[PDB]
Amino acid sequence: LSTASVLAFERKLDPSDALMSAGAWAQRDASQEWPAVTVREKSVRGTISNRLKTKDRDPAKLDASIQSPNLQTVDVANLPSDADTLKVRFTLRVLGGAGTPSACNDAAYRDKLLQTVATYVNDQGFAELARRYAHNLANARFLWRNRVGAEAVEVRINHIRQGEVARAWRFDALAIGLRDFKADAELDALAELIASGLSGSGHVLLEVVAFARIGDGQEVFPSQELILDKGDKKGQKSKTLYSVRDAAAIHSQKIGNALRTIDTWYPDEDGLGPIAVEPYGSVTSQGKAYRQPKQKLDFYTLLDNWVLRDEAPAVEQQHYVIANLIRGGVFGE
Amino acid sequence: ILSTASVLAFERKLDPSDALMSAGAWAQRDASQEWPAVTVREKSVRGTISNRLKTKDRDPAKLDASIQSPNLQTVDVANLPSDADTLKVRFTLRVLGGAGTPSACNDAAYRDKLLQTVATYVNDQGFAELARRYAHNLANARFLWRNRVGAEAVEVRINHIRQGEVARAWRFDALAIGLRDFKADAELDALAELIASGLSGSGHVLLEVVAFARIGDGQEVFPSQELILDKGDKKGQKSKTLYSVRDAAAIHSQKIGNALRTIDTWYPDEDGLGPIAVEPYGSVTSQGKAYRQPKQKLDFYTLLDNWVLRDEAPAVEQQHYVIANLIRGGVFGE
Amino acid sequence: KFIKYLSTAHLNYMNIAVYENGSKIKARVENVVNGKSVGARDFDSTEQLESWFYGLPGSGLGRIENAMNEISRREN
Amino acid sequence: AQICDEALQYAARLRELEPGWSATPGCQLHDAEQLWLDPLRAQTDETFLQRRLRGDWPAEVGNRFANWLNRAVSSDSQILGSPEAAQWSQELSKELTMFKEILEDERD
Repeated sequence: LSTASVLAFERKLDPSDALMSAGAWAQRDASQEWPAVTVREKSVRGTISNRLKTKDRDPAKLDASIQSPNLQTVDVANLPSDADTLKVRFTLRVLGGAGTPSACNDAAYRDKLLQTVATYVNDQGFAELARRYAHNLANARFLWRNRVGAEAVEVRINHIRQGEVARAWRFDALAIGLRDFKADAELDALAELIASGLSGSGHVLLEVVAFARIGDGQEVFPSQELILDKGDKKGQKSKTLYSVRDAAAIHSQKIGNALRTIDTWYPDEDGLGPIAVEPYGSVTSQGKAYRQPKQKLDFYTLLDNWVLRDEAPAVEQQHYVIANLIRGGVFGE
Repeated sequence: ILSTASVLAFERKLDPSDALMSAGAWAQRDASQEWPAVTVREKSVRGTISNRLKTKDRDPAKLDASIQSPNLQTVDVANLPSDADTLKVRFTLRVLGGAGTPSACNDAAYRDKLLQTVATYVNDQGFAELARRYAHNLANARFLWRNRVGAEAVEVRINHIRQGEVARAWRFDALAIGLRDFKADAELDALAELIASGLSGSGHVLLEVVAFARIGDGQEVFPSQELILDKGDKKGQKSKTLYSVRDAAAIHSQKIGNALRTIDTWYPDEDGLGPIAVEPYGSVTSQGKAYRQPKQKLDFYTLLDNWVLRDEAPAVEQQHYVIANLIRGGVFGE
Repeated sequence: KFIKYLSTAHLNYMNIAVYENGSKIKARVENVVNGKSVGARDFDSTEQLESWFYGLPGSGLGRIENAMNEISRREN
Repeated sequence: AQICDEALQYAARLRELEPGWSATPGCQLHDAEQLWLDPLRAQTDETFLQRRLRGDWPAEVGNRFANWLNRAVSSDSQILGSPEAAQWSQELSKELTMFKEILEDERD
C-alpha cells in the first residue's frame, strides 16, 4: 500500500467576497439601504527613511536626497463624515462529505482512507471543529484590522432555507474572547448547525453581517491588490485596493483564512494563540514555520502514519488532520 | 478476404453547443429571459508553501527562507451578483441520426458488411435503451459539473422546437432523479421516444435545455478553464484563465458532450462505482485508470472486429456499447 | 528499458520518454500514437536529468515545450 | 566579460543610430531603460532639462541585467554547497561592479 500519486480535496466552508457599507449606529436594524464605501485616490509625498548603510559621513548625499523625494499616489477608503459604523456582509456555504477526494489513482488507498475517516466520524462527531468554527464566527476574526480599536462590534448570523430566515443569532464580539474558547448555549446551537452541515445531514447556508463603531470619517481597511510595474505613480505604482462594482471589498480567501484558525496544538508554544491550519503549519507574517517535518507532527507524516500503518495519533492531532481535510488542497506527489 | 478498412471516420451525432451562464433570482424564474450574464473578472492572490517536499533537501532554515519569498499571483474568478442566488445555464442540442454510415472508408465490401450489421442491430431492437440513458442524463444535471454539488434545488426545463414555436415542454426535478439509478418514468419514456425517433432518422430533433440552480447570494460559479503555458517569459502572467464568449462566462461544448454520454455501466472490473463515459479503451482521465483493457476481450476495436468480420455477436449490452461508440463518432482504422 | 514519460499530459501527441541503457539514460522526444522519435539526447544519470530539467525556464507544460524544443534542436 | 561588454556594444549600436525617442505607450518599466539608453535632447526642450533626468546614474539596470544573467545561465546549487558559487559569486560581483563602474559617467 503505497500512497496515491494524485490526491486532491475540494474545499468545504466556502465563503464569498465581503462587502463594506457605512452608516450610523442605532440606525442599525434598518441596515439595508446603506451606501457603499468607495475607494478613491489621494497624493502622498514621502520622505526617505530607509535603513541606510551606517557611518555615512557624507551629508551631501543626504541633502542631495531631499532635493527629489518620493512623489506618490495611493488609494484610500474612508467612511463618510456623518457615519461611524462599518457594515461587512458575506455568505457561507457548508458543503459536507469531507472524506471523499476528487482525484485519486489507487482504489485500495481510497477505500482505506474512507474507512479511516468514517472510523473517525463514528468514534466522535464534528462537535469540536464546529465549536471552534462557531467561535471564529462568533467574534470578528474576519474583521482583520477593522476590529482593532473599536467601541462595539456586533455580529448577526442568519440561517436560510428558502426565501426566508429559519433562525437568527445576535452576538457580541468584544465579550467573546479572542484566545479563550469558552462554551455557551447559543454557540452550542450554531455548532450543532455547522456540525450537522459538515456531516452531510442537510444543506447549510449562512448569512453573516458584522457591525463596528470606528468613528466619524475614519479609515477602513479593504484588501490590497498586486501591482505590476507597467504603471507609473500617476497610474498607481503604490497601492491599489480590491473592489467590486463601486464598493470596497475583502477577498474570499482572507475570510477563509480567518475562519480556520483552529490550531492550538503547536509543539513549540501554546501561549501565543491559535494560528490557522496549514500543512507545515506556517505563518507568513511572522516568517516562521511551526510544525516542522523534522518532528513527527506534520500533516503528511501523520496522514501517512495513520492511513497506511494504522498508527493512530493523539486525539487533538486527529482533529488537526481532519481540519486539513476540510481545508482541502493538492496532496500527493 | 475481408480485412479491416485502413481509413474509418464517423461524424458525431448529438451535437451540443456552448452553454451560457446568467444569474438571477429564484421565483423570478419563469421570466428568465432578461437576466444579466455572469462576467469573468480578475483578482489577486498571495499563496504560500503547502506542496509536498522531497527527502533530499528539506531544512528548516530553507523552509523559513521559502516563506520569506511567497508566491504572488493573479487569477480569474466568476461570482454571482450579491442580490441573486440562481444560476441559469442554457444550451441547445441537435439529434442528427443515421448512425451507421461512415464518412470515409476504403473498402466497399467492409462498408456494406458494416451497414448490414448496424441495420441488423436496429431491426432486432430499437434505440430505446440508449435514448433512455441519454434521457436520464438530460433529466438530471450531469452537465452542471461542480455547480450541481451543494445546491438547494435544481430544475431542468427541456423544449422541443419545430419552427419559431415550442412543440412540447418538459419540466423535471434533478435532485429527485438519481445520479446512479436509471429508473423509468412516463415523461422520460416520452422524451426517450423523441430522442429514439431522432437517432433513427425519422425526423428532425432540436432541443433547448435550460438549467436552474440555487447556490447562494454572491457565491462562486464554475466555468471551464482555458489553456495557458508559462514558458518562463515576461511579466509573471495569469495562472488561471476562464473560457468566455462576448462578455459572458461559458462552458465548452465537448464537456457537455462528455456529460451526455455517461452510459457505460458494463465494466468488467466493478459496477459499483457508477457510469463513466463511453470511450474506446474506456478510460477516466481524472482517476488515471483505464478500464476495459485490450488484454481482455471487451475493447471497442476487439468487439467491432469480432462482430463485423467474423459474425461473432457479443452480449447484448456490449452491442449497446459498440453502437454507443458509433453514435460518439471518431477516427478509427489504422 | 523504458522508465517513464517525462510529462503527465501529452501536448499534441508529443511527449518525452526516458530510457535506460546501462550506466546512462536516454531522453527521447517522440510521437505517442505512431512511435517514431524526433531527436534524442543522452544523459549519465537521472539526477542529471531532473537537475537539468528543473532548471529550464517555465512551469508545467511550457517547460515541456521548451524541453521538446531543446532536445529536438537542429544540431547544425 | 564579452556578454556585458557586448551589452555595451548594444547601447553603442542603439546610441548613434536611432536618435528619435519620442512619446509612446509603456513609459513605466521602459522608463529606467530609457534613462539607461540616454537619447539626445529634444529640440523643444525647455529650461527644465538639467533637472528632469540630470541626476540619473542608473545602477538599477545592473540589477535587472543581473536578473537576466541569473535567468539565462543555470545557477547550480551543488556549486552553492561548494565554494564554486562563492568564487563564482565573487566573479559576477566584481564584473557587475566594473560594469556599473563604467555606468558611473553615462551623463557626466
